[PDB]
Amino acid sequence: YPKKGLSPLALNTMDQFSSRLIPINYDQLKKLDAGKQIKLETTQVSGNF
Amino acid sequence: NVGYQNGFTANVTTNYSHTTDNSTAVQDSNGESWNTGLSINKGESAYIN
Repeated sequence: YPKKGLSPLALNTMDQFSSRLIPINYDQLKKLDAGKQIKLETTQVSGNF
Repeated sequence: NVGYQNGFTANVTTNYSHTTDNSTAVQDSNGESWNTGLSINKGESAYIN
């Protein structure tokens, strides 16, 4: 969506229109220190043709 | 102060004030005292007949 050779986008920019930040306890931080990783999952999208 | 209310928010306040004061007081007092006491001379303390 940013095309070939651009800058990335933002998530939860501090403005009038946002949502809250997402917190992490000590344990999931330790799991990130270990060998498990984070999966992003798109459940369903919406568009027009 | 900072916080989250309809998104991020922040507030900086300054303040100054100046007070004056004055006062009176009146104090009364009353008291008594007693005192007793003994004296003697060791040597040449007694007379006889």
